[PDB]
Amino acid sequence: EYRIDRVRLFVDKLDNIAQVPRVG
Amino acid sequence: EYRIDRVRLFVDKLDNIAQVPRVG
Amino acid sequence: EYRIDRVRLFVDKLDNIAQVPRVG
Amino acid sequence: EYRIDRVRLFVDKLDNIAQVPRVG
Amino acid sequence: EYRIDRVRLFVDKLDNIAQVPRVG
Amino acid sequence: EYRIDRVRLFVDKLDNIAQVPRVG
Amino acid sequence: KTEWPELVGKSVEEAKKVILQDKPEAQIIVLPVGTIV
Amino acid sequence: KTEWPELVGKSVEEAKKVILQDKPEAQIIVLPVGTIV
Amino acid sequence: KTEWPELVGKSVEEAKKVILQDKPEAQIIVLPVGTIV
Amino acid sequence: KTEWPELVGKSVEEAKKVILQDKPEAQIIVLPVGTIV
Amino acid sequence: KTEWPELVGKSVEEAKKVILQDKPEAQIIVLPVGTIV
Amino acid sequence: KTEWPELVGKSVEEAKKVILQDKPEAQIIVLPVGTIV
Repeated sequence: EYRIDRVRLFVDKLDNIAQVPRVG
Repeated sequence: EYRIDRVRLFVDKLDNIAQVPRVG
Repeated sequence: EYRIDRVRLFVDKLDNIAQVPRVG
Repeated sequence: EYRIDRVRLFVDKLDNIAQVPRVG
Repeated sequence: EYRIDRVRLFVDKLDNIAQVPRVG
Repeated sequence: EYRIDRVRLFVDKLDNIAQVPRVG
Repeated sequence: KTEWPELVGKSVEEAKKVILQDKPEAQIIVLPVGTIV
Repeated sequence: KTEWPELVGKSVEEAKKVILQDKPEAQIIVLPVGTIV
Repeated sequence: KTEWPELVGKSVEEAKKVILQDKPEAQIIVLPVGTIV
Repeated sequence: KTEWPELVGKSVEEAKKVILQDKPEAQIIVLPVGTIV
Repeated sequence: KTEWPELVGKSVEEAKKVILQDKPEAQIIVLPVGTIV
Repeated sequence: KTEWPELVGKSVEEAKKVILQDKPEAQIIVLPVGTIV
């Protein structure tokens, strides 16, 4: 489902952003 | 099994709804 | 292995039955 | 690796044997 | 995404580096 | 990556060696 | 009423309270995103 | 009695008590949804 | 503004504060790297 | 004695005690159901 | 300097300190072995 | 000395002590059974 207002954050074991955040 | 009275909630690491809830 | 006397319960994060229990 | 003296126990969330133990 | 400034560390159960760290 | 000086230990839920340790 | 798009990002509690209002007989299942169904 | 559709959404305790009533010899296994069998 | 490359390596808090500044209506979802979407 | 069907549903302790009685040289490995072997 | 073979087996702390010395702009990501990238 | 079949079933500590005796330069990695390598 592409949701224009959602931003998923993929975090590492220390809760640091692991990948470039993008809307969707 | 499609169950008309079940609603699965898929939660993120902070227990926020990650995806649109639907019956089934 | 189909075991006539076993009943697997598949539980959610809150330990509620998520799927219809069946013998096997 | 088939090891004649090993017995793997596959446990459920409550640590009860879920499947028939076999050597191997 | 190849990111020239990122270094992923893949850790074992004791948090020791398990694999050769590389940029990317 | 075959590393002649690495030894991976694959542990069970009780931290007992589950499989034959080998270099690599 | 088979979907709740307005619940994306809200907590489980808020979501539970909304769905039960719209669907009193709902059986609420809470799973980690990515659980293979 | 091979299935319990009426147990969807109930706790493990309630479910255990129901199944043992209907099937005294049951061996109850509790797994996370999505465990590949 | 659909991507934040400058946030790689920063904490969730810092990231939340940056995205909400640029996109006030964002619904922030926090998942483990590798979660199959 | 290569299998213990009578142990399905019993605890790890009970199971350990049974197998060691029948097979003194057993190396007991305890894994989560679904661990890919 | 794109790889650190000499860091296999060392702790995350030691590894962090080594990489930052050689690559001051590094964004250090710590994941469990086996995380599908 | 590339394998230790005699270590199946022993604890990580015992295993560490055995391998370091036979292979002083070993880099010991401890992973859950089933970790995809």
